[PDB]
Amino acid sequence: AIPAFHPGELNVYSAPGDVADVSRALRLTGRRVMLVPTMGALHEGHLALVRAAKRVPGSVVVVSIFVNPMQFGAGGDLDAYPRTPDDDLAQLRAEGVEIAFTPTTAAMYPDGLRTTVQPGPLAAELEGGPRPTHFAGVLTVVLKLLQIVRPDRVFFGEKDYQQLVLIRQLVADFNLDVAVVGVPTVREADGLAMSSRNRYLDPAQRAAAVALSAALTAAAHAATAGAQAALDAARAVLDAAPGVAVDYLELRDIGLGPMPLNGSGRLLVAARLGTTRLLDNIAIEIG
Amino acid sequence: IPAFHPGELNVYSAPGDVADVSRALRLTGRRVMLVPTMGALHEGHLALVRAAKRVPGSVVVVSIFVNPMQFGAGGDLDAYPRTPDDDLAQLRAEGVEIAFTPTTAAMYPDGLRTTVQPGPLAAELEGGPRPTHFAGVLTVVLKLLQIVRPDRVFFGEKDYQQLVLIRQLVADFNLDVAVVGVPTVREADGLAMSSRNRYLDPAQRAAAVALSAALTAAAHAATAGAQAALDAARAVLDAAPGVAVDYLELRDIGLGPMPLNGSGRLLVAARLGTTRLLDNIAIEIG
Ligand SMILES: CC(C)(CO)[C@@H](O)C(=O)OP(=O)(O)OC[C@H]1O[C@@H](n2cnc3c(N)ncnc32)[C@H](O)[C@@H]1O
Ligand SMILES: CC(C)(CO)[C@@H](O)C(=O)OP(=O)(O)OC[C@H]1O[C@@H](n2cnc3c(N)ncnc32)[C@H](O)[C@@H]1O
Repeated sequence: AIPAFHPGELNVYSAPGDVADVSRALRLTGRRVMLVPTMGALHEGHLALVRAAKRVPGSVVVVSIFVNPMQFGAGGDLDAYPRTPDDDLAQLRAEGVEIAFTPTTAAMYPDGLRTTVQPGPLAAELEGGPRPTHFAGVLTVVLKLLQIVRPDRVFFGEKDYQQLVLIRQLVADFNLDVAVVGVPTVREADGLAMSSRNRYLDPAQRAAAVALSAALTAAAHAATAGAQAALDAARAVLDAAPGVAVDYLELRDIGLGPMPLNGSGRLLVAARLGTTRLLDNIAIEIG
Repeated sequence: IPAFHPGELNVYSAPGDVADVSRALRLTGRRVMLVPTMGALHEGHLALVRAAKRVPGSVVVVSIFVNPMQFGAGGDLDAYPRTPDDDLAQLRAEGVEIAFTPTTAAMYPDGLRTTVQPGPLAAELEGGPRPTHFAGVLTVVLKLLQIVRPDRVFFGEKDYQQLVLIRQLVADFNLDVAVVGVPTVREADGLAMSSRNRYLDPAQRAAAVALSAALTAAAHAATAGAQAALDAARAVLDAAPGVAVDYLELRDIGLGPMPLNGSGRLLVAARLGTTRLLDNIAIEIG
């Protein structure tokens, strides 16, 4: 028997088998299953993905909420990760979402870490520098969510651009039959990319943090003058801010391969303000 | 959808073609059965085909692909037997409707990029001296499963460690497919059928009966305990001319981090000249 599903209401399932059964039953009834993977503690950045999924005609939106231990580091603080279950579900209800998948760690990893996904070399670069096992954790849990839910489309934010690219690699490499949809980064009024981490910044740091987005947008417009001008413009803006320790500032092609001297690319930056690591990236057209 | 002639063998090399045909079939109620092979088909493979064909309303897809990723350099990939024409003739005689024969470029357009990392079992037994072998096997099987999306996938008990690792892959990645293990097909004297038996000269072929004789002796000696079972197999293997044992181990059936307790699997690997043969058998202790 298929678990109960009440249309127009937020239906919450914790068991993988239950959401798999409902999802399959719904796809047979004329719905297109949209999957929005998250780790909860939802904000407007996450809701933008929700809205993108909801607009697809015939959509039934599945939002997964699961703090994935595998992507935290030997030094990542899993226990400290924000958990606001009640408020998250309230936001999903307000958004018209019909399915929330909230599994336990034991349900996702009943046999602990055994078979896992090993990403390509891109996983060791950029964010993979300080967190070399992070993306293996992300790809492993995303592959599982994709097999459990079997969505028609899965949504990821351009906020985590390297994550998005690695998911496209996972999908191509494993011949997965799902469409990956990237959603533009939601930003605060001054341009700061929305993140739960922004609240950790003190006033001086919050003002200095504007430099990441301002450096990227400056570079995007300086790009008519070439790659080097775009990079130098971005560095100049970051250099005008106090207490911003840049970990990297790199211009790559859109698939994160070598910096192009012409055409489309992506400029990515990561920096530390006190103990808070912030990231941002932007589309760049060279020339 | 590419052309599909029911009741005849349809051969597709493009992943997209077999994926489209499989999907269309599943949408019309047929249940898709997948039998992965590396070709050089013999009766062992045909038992998997027949197991698949007996499932009601089934359409059988046999993949034939000598997967480069599961070979370690050293001429092994080039030395693997290839008998394309006989393989397809056999599939036709069995009434198989789909043969999926992809190219290396279609399967690995980006070389080795995202891959499957198996659990610890992959570093043991067959994996001990071939550390990347099972990552190669699990990566290609995961791809084949995503391309064909079968309701059930068939594997022989002959490669028992491989079968166990595939069950781990399916459970660990929440794959919606049933894994069916098929009993080992043997020659009249007990020799497990293998595409590698063709490399045994007459003398070696005669001596090779020792692996199955040792295992079956052990299975019956086991009423007297594990030590009795293992010593009986060792005696048979030691009486065999020209058989060099690589390993002979008795494990819990999951081959996992669990001690042997009642139901086990006895596995053996041995070399006759340059030919490495494997065999295994279910064992019940006491
Ligand atoms: C994929 C996960 C769920 C795997 O555990 C995990 O790695 C994860 O990323 O979770 P999480 O941090 O919860 O983010 C979930 C999704 O929301 C997107 N997102 C976050 N802030 C955003 C913003 N300001 N604008 C647009 N999109 C934004 C992320 O890029 C990601 O696709
Ligand atoms: C899974 C593959 C296709 C991935 O490349 C590859 O690793 C592979 O295993 O190829 P291959 O050697 O072609 O074996 C294909 C399948 O037939 C089974 N098989 C072989 N000899 C058998 C016998 N005598 N009785 C019963 N089943 C037998 C194997 O265990 C395996 O599942």
